[PDB]
Amino acid sequence: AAAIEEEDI
Amino acid sequence: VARPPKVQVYSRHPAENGKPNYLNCYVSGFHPPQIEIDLLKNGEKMNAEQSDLSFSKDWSFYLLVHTEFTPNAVDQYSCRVKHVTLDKPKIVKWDRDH
Amino acid sequence: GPHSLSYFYTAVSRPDRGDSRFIAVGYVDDTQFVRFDSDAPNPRMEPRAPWIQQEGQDYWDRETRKQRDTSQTYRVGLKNLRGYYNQSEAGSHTYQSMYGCYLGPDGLLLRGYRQYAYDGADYIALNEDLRSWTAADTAAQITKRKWETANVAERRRSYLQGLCVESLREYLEMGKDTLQRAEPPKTHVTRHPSSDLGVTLRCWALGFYPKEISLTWQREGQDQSQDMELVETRPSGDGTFQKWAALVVPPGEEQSYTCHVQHEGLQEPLTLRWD
Repeated sequence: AAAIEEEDI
Repeated sequence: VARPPKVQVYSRHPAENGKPNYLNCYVSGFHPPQIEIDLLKNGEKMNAEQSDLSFSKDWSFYLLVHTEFTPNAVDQYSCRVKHVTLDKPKIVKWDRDH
Repeated sequence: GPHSLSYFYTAVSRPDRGDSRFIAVGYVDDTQFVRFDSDAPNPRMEPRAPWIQQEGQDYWDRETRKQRDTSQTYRVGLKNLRGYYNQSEAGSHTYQSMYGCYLGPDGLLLRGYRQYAYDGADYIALNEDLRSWTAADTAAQITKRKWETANVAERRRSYLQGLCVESLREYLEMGKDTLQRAEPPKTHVTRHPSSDLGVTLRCWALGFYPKEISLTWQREGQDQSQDMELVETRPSGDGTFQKWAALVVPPGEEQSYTCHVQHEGLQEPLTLRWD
């Protein structure tokens, strides 16, 4: 299962 | 700096005339990801399937173009690759010994 | 072996269409099992290995939710990176991330990793302690400060030590008949004409899994790796891999050379010659 990626570069 | 593709054309199983096989064009090590990879039957593009865009640990991309084929004595097979690193399309002919 | 779960994200800016495309592939070891394509209509996470299809609808729904979210996160990322590097909207740029977990022999996390790249170059990476970041240039220090402020480091660390290894272990059981079967290479040696005082021997290893293998030629037990051609390991199309090693020998001297194969699904290292 994938990680949750929230914060922008 | 863009990185150029390596290209290998080969069959899944050892080629025997009249026996259905699988034709592979494996393109790897390139960047950026925009690319056109065509399998050719006597110069005409085959309606080959292409794998999902993936990349290796050095961030360089790889792709498999593949389709069913039945080798015989006269049909010529090759893979043609267009990329921003290539001023002219790179062409690799299939042969049974590689 | 040391099994792994890994994801690979490619986001590409598309100037002509005025948008971007996000593509994600998930692997277990050398086996692709999921994909996501932001271009597909009503994009969803989709199976790419038979054994993952036994996941119920809630797994597919929630994996789809994330990929759709992270797809738009990476679209913003592409525009920010354009700003950081004083780039016009004329060209297309590539923004990649990869991350995953290696499983140690104790069922514990051997090594966790998360890194990012922009137009082929390393941008920012999670350090091995999973607590700090290393940024490659001025632009990436902007990102490093933001992620320090927001405590991103321990969200990655938690995933990497928790859900990553946990799902890896489920996947490994779900697909144990294929993922945990070491398939051996079917090997043979061929001879072909070369040049003046030259005859090539080509030692093939076909349909093996996993990808790692060792092919070497030897003359009287000493490695011939200086004058030998070794092709990159290549996929078979059915989930297995292929490789060969060739060298040029003097005509009539073939029997003095042997080909040596070690693969994880082989009892002993195998030695074979030209027959």
